[PDB]
Amino acid sequence: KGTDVFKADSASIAQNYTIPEWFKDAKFGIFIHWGVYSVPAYGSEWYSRWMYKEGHPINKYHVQTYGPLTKFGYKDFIPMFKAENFNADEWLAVVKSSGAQYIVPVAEHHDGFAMYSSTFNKWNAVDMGPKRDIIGELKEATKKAGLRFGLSSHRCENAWFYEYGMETPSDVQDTTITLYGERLHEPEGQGMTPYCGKYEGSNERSRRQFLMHTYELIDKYQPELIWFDWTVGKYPFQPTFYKFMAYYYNSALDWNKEVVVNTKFGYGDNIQVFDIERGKSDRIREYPWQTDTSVGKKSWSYCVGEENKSPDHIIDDFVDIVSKNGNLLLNIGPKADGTITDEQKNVLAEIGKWLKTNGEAIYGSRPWVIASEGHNGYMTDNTKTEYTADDIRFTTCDNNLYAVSLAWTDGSVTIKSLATKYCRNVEIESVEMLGSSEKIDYKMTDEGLVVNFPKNKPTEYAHVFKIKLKGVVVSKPLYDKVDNGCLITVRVANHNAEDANVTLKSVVDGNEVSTQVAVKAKSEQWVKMQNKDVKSFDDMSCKFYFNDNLTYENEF
Ligand SMILES: [Ca+2]
Repeated sequence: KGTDVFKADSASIAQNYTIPEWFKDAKFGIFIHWGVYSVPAYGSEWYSRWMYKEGHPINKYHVQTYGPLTKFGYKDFIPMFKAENFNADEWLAVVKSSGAQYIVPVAEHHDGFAMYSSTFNKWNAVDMGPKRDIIGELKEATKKAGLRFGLSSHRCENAWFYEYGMETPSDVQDTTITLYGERLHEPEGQGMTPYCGKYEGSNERSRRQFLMHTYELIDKYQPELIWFDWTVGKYPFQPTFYKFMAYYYNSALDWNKEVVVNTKFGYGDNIQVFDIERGKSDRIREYPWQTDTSVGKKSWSYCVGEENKSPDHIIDDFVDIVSKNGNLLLNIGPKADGTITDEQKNVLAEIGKWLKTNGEAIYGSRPWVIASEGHNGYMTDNTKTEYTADDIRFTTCDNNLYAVSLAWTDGSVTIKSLATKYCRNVEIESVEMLGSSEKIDYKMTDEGLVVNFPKNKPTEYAHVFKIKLKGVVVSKPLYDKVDNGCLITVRVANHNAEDANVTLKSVVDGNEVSTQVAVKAKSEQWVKMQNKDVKSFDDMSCKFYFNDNLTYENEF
């Protein structure tokens, strides 16, 4: 007791918190959406909300399949949630087989039902349904498997999730049933915004219970990561959430473990790990981030008739995410009895076999100077576009450069990011394809590093060239509009064994800014510059120089 480095405010957290290296090193986790919503097997965690909305397809489905809302409520699925085939060790063997490094079971979704040993919430999996501590058994299994344990909380939305049950006859109108939460209106605001309009989305009781909920998860299971759904960022909840963050980060100091909080918006990108959709951006993000997707094409939780995705598209996206400083949190949805389907076991096993061969380029890597090259919205056709071998993503680790082609070719590729205009004194020492015993034939040209693919595929899906090089490389510059000027961003990598001095020069509309940078041996860094007196960002004339060699000019 006594540890109080962190106070429940933003400036205190930012003063003392750093995103841990294990998260950056890990890259890949498995999300497991499993709960009472698995029983109807409709494929929606929002079953509990829409079943009470008169006329909604789920409402109509429920009334015919299970009965009127006054006789069969969401709570009445819970006795059926027996989980006769749940086995935590079996789950962890599937997770471990994927090559993932952490696991994120759902500790509590929006529906009010705790999947763990809760003291205040009598709607829990120890007392009801499975009659076991699902989260506790998964924590023990994860320790034995040698992975890191996280979990997700979606309880904040329980404050309003059952609001439609008050508008039509149903058991939600019996306000003594606490599973159904505060029955408030959903907060206003579209998408990821802290604005809530005239409905706060929480109240005093739900805020206090959120602290009881997160405190007991922290105290009982000491998770290394806690993921939260989107409404914890609405303005009225932020004081409560900062109290949670301080308690979690202070506890973690005592545990001698560094921890991660995920949120979708509302909090600084340095005091937590953003969990965000993948943009259209090719850019490397400065801070580590996470993005989530399901193995199922249709759903996250289990539904009959699910069509699962192919390992190829998942792996291609995974590599793209990793090249841009992201982690992939990939979801499986077990059946209500606790069985992970053969199809999803197979997808995870294929990813794991890919990582067995190619993981050197993934685990522990960091973004290079630039994440991607190659050709890769509103199309009024089905174009059937796929990646080609010329679509390349980059990572670096231990001064090695990994160039990952997202498809195969019988010919060659030319790595354009190693074109001579980006390079000073670059010499290639070796090139190999991970998993290949064949010697790679390659040649440096002015246009880049030409690399001939070997004869046999070591793996499907994506193919890694490991490149050992010396020299200094700069990325192509990025331009961002600032008032009366422009911000220029590059990354520089010194692959030499000795420190290097580099000069960058941005000449925009005749205004010249220069910076000299000492880049430590076998290291890389962001460099930002700013040109002034730019009348028009769209009409600007731009030249960028790397040690007085022209790297870029907006020629077209
Ligand atoms: Ca591919």
